[PDB]
Amino acid sequence: DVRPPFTYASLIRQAILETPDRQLTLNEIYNWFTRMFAYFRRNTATWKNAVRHNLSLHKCFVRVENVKGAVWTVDER
Ligand code: NA
Repeated sequence: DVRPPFTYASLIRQAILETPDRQLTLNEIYNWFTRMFAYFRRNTATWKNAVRHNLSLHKCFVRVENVKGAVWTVDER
């Protein structure tokens, strides 16, 4: 009841599922976080690093080498 149950993974997942193409570059994911949250626009080193590790470590986030540039997707199972 102090904090919502959100994690970086669930927020990254909402950002990817909110787009019609269901894919986002790391930079687009960054801009989504800065649009959504006022604090993320202020200070940047710690949260951007957490976002990168969540994309990398979680198997449900898949990096696709799209010809226009690498994008991140969600692949449950
Ligand atoms: Na991953």
